Amino acid sequence: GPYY
Amino acid sequence: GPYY
Amino acid sequence: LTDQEKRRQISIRGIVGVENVAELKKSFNRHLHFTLVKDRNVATTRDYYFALAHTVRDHLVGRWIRTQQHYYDKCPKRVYYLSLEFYMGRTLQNTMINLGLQNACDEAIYQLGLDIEELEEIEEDAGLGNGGLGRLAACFLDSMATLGLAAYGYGIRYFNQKIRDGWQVEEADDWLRYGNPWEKSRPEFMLPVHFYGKVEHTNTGTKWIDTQVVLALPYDTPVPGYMNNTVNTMRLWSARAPNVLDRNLAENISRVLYPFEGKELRLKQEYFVVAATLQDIIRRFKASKFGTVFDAFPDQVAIQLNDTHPALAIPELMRIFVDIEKLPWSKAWELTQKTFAYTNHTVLPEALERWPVDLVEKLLPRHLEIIYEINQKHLDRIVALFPKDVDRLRRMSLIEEEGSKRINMAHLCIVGSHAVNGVAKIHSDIVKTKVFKDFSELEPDKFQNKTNGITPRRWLLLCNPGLAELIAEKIGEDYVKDLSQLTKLHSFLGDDVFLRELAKVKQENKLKFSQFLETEYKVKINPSSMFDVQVKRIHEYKRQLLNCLHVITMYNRIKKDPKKLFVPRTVIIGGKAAPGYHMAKMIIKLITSVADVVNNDPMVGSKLKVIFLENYRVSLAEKVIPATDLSEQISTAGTEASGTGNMKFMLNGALTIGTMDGANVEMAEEAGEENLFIFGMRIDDVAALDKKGYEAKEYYEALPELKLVIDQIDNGFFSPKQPDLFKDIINMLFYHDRFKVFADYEAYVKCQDKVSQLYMNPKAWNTMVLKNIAASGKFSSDRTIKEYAQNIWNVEPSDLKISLSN
Amino acid sequence: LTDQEKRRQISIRGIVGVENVAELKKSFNRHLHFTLVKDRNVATTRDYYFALAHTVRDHLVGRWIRTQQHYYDKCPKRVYYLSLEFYMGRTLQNTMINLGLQNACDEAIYQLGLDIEELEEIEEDAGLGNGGLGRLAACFLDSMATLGLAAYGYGIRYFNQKIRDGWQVEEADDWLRYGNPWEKSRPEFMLPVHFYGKVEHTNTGTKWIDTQVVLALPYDTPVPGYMNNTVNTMRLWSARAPNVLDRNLAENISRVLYPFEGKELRLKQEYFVVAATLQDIIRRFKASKFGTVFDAFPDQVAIQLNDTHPALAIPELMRIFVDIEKLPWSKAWELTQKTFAYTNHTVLPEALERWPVDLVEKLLPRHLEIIYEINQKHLDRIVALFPKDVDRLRRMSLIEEEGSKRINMAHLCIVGSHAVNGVAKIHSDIVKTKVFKDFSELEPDKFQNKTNGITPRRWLLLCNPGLAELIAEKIGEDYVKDLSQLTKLHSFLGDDVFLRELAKVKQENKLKFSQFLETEYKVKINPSSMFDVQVKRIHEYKRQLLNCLHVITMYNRIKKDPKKLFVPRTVIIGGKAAPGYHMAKMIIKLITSVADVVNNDPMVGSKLKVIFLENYRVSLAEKVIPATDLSEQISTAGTEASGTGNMKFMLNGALTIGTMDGANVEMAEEAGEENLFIFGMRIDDVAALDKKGYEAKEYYEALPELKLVIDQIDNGFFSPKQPDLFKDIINMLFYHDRFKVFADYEAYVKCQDKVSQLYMNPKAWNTMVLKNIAASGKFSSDRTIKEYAQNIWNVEPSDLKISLSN
Repeated sequence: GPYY
Repeated sequence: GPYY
Repeated sequence: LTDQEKRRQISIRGIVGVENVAELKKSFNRHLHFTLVKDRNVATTRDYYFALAHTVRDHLVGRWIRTQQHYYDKCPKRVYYLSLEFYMGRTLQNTMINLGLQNACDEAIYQLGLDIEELEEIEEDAGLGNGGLGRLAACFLDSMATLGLAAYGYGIRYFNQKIRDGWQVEEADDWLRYGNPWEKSRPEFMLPVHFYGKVEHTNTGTKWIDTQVVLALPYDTPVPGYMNNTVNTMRLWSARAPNVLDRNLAENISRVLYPFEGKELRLKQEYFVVAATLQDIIRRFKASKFGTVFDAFPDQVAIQLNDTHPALAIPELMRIFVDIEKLPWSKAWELTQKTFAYTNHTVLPEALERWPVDLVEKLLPRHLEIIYEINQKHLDRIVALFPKDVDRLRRMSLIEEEGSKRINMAHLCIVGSHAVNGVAKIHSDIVKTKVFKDFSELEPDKFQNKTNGITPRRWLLLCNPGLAELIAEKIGEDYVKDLSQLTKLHSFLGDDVFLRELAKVKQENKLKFSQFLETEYKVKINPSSMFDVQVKRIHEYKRQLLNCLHVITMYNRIKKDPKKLFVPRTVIIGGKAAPGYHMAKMIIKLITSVADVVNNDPMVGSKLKVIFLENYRVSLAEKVIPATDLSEQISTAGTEASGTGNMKFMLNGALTIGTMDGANVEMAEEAGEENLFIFGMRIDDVAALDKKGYEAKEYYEALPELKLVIDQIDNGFFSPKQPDLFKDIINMLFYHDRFKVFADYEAYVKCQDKVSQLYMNPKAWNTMVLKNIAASGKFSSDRTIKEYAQNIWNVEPSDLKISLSN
Repeated sequence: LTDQEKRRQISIRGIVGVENVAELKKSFNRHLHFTLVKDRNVATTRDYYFALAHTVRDHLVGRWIRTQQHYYDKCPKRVYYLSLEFYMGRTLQNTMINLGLQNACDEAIYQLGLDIEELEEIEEDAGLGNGGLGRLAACFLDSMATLGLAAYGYGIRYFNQKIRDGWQVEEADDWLRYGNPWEKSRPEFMLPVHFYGKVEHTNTGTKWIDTQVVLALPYDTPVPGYMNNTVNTMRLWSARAPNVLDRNLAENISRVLYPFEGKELRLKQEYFVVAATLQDIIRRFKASKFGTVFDAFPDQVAIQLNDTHPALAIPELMRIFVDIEKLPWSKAWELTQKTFAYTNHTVLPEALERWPVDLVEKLLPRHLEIIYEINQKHLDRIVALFPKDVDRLRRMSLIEEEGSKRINMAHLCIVGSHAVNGVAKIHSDIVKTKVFKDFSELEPDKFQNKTNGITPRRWLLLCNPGLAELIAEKIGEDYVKDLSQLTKLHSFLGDDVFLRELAKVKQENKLKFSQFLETEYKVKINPSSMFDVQVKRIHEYKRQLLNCLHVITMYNRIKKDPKKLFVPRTVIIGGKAAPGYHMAKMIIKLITSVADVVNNDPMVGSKLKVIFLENYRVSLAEKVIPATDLSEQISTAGTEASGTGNMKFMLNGALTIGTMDGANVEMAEEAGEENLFIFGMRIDDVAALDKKGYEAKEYYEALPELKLVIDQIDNGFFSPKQPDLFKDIINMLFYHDRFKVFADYEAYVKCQDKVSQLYMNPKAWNTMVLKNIAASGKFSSDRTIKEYAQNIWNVEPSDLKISLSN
């Protein structure tokens, strides 16, 4: 899952 | 002046 | 055109009162993205709960803004409830219930593709309580908002019980690692509190100097009345270091409730609440829209002292008036006594706060002086009325002059308050007639009773919507703001139809709570079983061990003849034991090991289950309570003053088993004894057995089955790997059992058997339950508040829906 | 219909891109009431600033959301700028400028009946900087956002200089007592950092155990590019105690920048930034939309090491790869060197970080080992190429093996980076040719220059809208994203009209800053006076004392013949001196007392004024800079590498007086020497005077006027109540003046006289200024970034306005  |  | 009516554009005109679905989704999206700085691809469930809480806050605040605006305008007399602790539970649902937003939010959130239940379960319980006191405060704050009173809640702003090896294992309650969206910090209203130092006597009033300063930071939480658009406040203070190794002696003041210097630290904790608070009030009242400004102080302020924890408020108010506002000590005293009212919660005489003068002396010197001054004038008046009686004297004296002389906080509270009250008829009678005999004899009217109560919102609408929806259909929706309306249900004592729906409602809640125990404690749960719950704090006096005895006893009745008609039973026992309470920790292991046995032996199957409800807390009580059949209110007579829990269980369709003490007494009065499972020794029955003396000897033998369990336990039956492990319970059971377990072992064990009997006849049950449910309207915390308003605070309730648009 | 595209409702579709007035007033009202829990009758000015900041944030965040969404999607190579400090200044205006909201907010706020200027002045400066380094980082972060790079800023998250009795008196900078609306805490992304402990060697890789843990909490601040809807991040970490008396040894890690155990504490500070950061990156890249996952590590990550403060990143990255990702030490090394690039800022050779092995050993044992390992292989390669040279060896060795052997952080940075750079041509040449001669000789290409630059947004559009509005009309608005466009102004070197508007613009800013000094320092301010400013940190090497000498010198020229045509002059000298710097504290008092004299004696009147600009900071620089005529960049030659300030002053219409060093050199190149007031000894002129030796003896006498002041100061003239007070400056002036003041006293004093001369002819001035202003486009921090992207990070700039609606 995306990690900004 | 008002103090809530 | 248009001038500084340009500033009148700064309003909530077009941002308050629009509570539709579009708007809710739109706010939700603003918060999750803007407030939270997240997105749908990075947001955990916690991110969503927050966004939803914030969405709800905005509406709460909208009303809080109008509410405070109404109070400034109407300038009503203000009530301040002063309690160390406030047992708040979870905020979300409650706020949705009171504001009437449950439904739109339900749908708003369904549309965003989220499960509202999941969100609602992310919220941790606000660790601001540890007992029935913090929970009484919380009902009051709700009932005051609902009742339209200009109340405030003043306290401190600070624990996870876990089980392991059948043992209790404390663990840290980080309720604020992710924040509390509900509360707002007011750093702009900080206040300095002073400890230590010394007093300098000058011709220009006394001065306290060389003090150690701790800052007091207020955090505001909105407290919503039920559907009147009224929203009160609960201001809780946190401590901060002003600017060497003491920069934490502040923090300490606020990091744990119920913590030598552990006594001290408690003192600083109590004073910290009291100083900050009083200064806050004074500040608020100096700003009221309204010789001397304080002449009216007591007609615009009522301060309630919940127990002796904030007993320093008296000398502190005096210190402010005399040393700060500089008025005559005699004027300040009249303003004082008329401000304060004191609520006694403890039956006890050997449990009242008493600080050593030498301590109060080092930390609060100017306060000790003030105290000695209140005393002298106090006794001085006594010597007048009763010249000889030098005993009445040293008795009624605020200070216990002996070894290392102590200050009697309870006495200080009485002299300094215009009203003292108890929380139940018999309790309030002992406080007046016995405990403070001398005091009552003097100013007899000063004393009174205010029977505790419970809030119908959290403990019915919220937790038991099944029961509520049901009642509503039969007696409309007026029982909400008038619980004595539940009477009208007797008109259905015949409606066999009704009792059907009724017990059905109990089954549903009973079925849901089941899916929970299994998913949590992983044990097949007998949905048909009779749920029998005892969820009080874990202590000797509270028995529980007596239930356990009855736990095992039923475990044998299924072993000594495994086919005799037995009424299935899931037994739940929850509660916390102080990390230092050696005994109770043992009663905790005891109940655990026992459970193991009675659960895994397949001979008993779906007959009887044992469950230790871990981490009992407000939200849990909210899960169990509705799904319970038998409520275990069985504490030795003459030990319980009230009993809030007793009342949630009678309100929600459970039935009660207990003694003639505390809340059981007034419950009997309203329902009738026949409709309650009383038993055991009355307060008098015990008032004799002590003279005779007591030794579990007799009961042990003569009582066959007792011998069974009694030994089963000790003979290492439930404790194979360590039979001699509970060899510590027996010594303080036979020898030092200050609570006479066995003595009632009789009445109890048999008592229950009448329950299994009533239970077997559904109709008998439900008709009885409806008799309990339709007599619980007297224990509403709204009625308890109405009373406080008339006979103490002299403030009037209002049913004025504050207007959102004005 | 509609499924889990229901979750696709969780969007900013209808809450982003609507930037009109109605909407702004509406948001403002939501924040002031809902976010702030205030109202128009209780809200201070601070309450309003917040509500307005929040109103602005929402738009910033909206773009930050789309920005991060673009990066995840495009998966660009990411840049990480690692600096201890970040000198951010104030956020509001800058954000309004970059997002293009200045105008709507102007009007939104006028309508609510509030003065936007008042609100804008409530904001405190984000104490995250202490020098030109933190300010270089901040320009870069701006230019990277503007330039469309996927950059991040990693640093720590932590000072008010006040004057009293002409003395500097430090005072606490509580920049977060009321909060920072701009930043968001990510407790959900916390990370454990480890100190102390020991290493256990096992067959399953090395282990670090028995460590002391400190948590690292990230706070995110959005960094907006100029009008491309692009918004980057600056993640700053705070330290927290996990769960005896060490629960603050964490806090310490983050409470003051530039703090024995004060050396240690700095080490823990540097490591804390480095560990948390590297772990964060690794985490981000493991989550990229994208054998081995790390094989591409260096093509998706570029990490910039601003000075040696985060030199631990090298061994820490290696520790993670080898001990955690468990890859071969040789693979990890190739991934490492290609990740890191190092920026040297210090001309110095005696100012490089060097930690004692015994210290690195106790705190970071696994790191020392890694370091020793990098070294061995390092030297091992050297012995190969240059067998005999045992000197080149111990020279180039990362570790200084002697008394208590030290680690040479600067050397570690060079071996572990694929590129090393300096910040100015001559500076970058010394770094290569001299300082790291050995290193350059080896891998010659590794070294390079990247001339510092400055951001055209903050330092022109924001601070000098007058100048900007002016230029815009003449050369359109392309100079903003391309400052070399300022060249086109030469086309007006004749337009006598132009120079009029020009100097007029200087007068306005010059007039405003005047209303400020008076209202602040309360002294009549000569709006016609020639504002001459020197605002560098207070230090020996920076002179300032030399200006003072010229301060008094001009004070006599008005006393030894009070009627000789003198060009009016307001002299401003601002700056901070380390609380421990004894000397500078004296230069501070010196400048104060002197001011007193020259200000109160009515003989000089509106001729010359002296002003110590207290608490010099980003926002102040923003006030002075535009309204300044002469910029004082006069530090002894061969001491300054760059000079950012030098450039803001040339960009804003000020003219420069200084030596041939630092930024002055490259300024001369672009404008021409004729258009700059150079003087004093060139780096060579000093490269001799040291051999000859130096004693202020000569200069004192021979130089008449010098004698004057020189003695005036000592003879207690400016120090009546204590003439012998500055008797400490003279001893380290004559004897130990490592900076040769007097030696230049000549060139300087005369130099200035040519200024008063040019000033007397307006036309001469303005034509020259325009020549300075139209040659400042080379010192844009955008061009500095373009360069970094091509020759170092290998990343490409973009002019892609990210779309708000997608």
